[PDB]
Amino acid sequence: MIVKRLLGWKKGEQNGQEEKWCEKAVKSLVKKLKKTGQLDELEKAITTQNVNTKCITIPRSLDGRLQVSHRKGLPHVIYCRLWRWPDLHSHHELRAMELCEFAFNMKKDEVCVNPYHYQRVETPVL
Amino acid sequence: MIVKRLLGWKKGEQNGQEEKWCEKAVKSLVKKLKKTGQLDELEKAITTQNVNTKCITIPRSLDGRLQVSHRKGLPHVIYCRLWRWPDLHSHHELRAMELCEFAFNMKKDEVCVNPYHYQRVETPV
DNA sequence: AGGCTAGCCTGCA
DNA sequence: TGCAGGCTAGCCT
Ligand SMILES: [Cl-]
Ligand SMILES: [Zn+2]
Ligand SMILES: [Zn+2]
Repeated sequence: MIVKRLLGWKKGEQNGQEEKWCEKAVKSLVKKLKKTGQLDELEKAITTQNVNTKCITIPRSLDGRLQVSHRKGLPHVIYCRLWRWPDLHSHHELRAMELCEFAFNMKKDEVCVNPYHYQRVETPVL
Repeated sequence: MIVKRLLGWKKGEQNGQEEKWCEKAVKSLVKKLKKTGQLDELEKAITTQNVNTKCITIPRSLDGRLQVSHRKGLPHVIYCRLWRWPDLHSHHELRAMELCEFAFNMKKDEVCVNPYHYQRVETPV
């Protein structure tokens, strides 16, 4: 199972409750990418940590947030926190790489959630 | 508070969990009627049991059901059970009065939830 | 019949 | 003004 494999790459120490939510977050993404033929691309990006992977996109919602098991957040933040930066505070601490065509900031119809298409930045000064 | 007053007219015996759900049902209806200026009419129908009150309408959903908290049901059944018949089992046991212009069965854009616009009927079975 | 969530509304910083 | 969280109609199983 792809879900369990992807969960093995999860960052940080999680308690019982967070482990269950994290599993739901991965399941939710796996369902969306399976219908658009983007699942293999997610496995490649996560399991190899490769920046030279395609955009991994999901439809953008009106307010940009994604709800998973009663929790709401920005999906690129959710998946960057899960697989790269467990203490990631907000979207203000993420900047997309130059080659990311569907970065969150672009506000296109689709949003890229490939964590290796983002870089962590210090909280903006101004 | 109109919620506490309308809840005083609630029928049946309720435990702690049902009491909280019933309060949510009344709150949910009060919110909807406040925006359409029909709250005073609900107070009138519930406190006077007058069949000669206007239709108390809420927008009709695609499947007819209403969700209050995490429970789904037919809204005229919900509010008829709350204020008139606590052992009302289904919509099949209810029929709208002749003067009800927005009866559930009519399937109009708006649905009447005035309990005094409905009567109990023999179960079709 | 019942579960999940995007959109809607709302109060807070 | 953005940000956060409650509620539920529409959609799905
Ligand atoms: Cl792509
Ligand atoms: Zn990208
Ligand atoms: Zn009526």
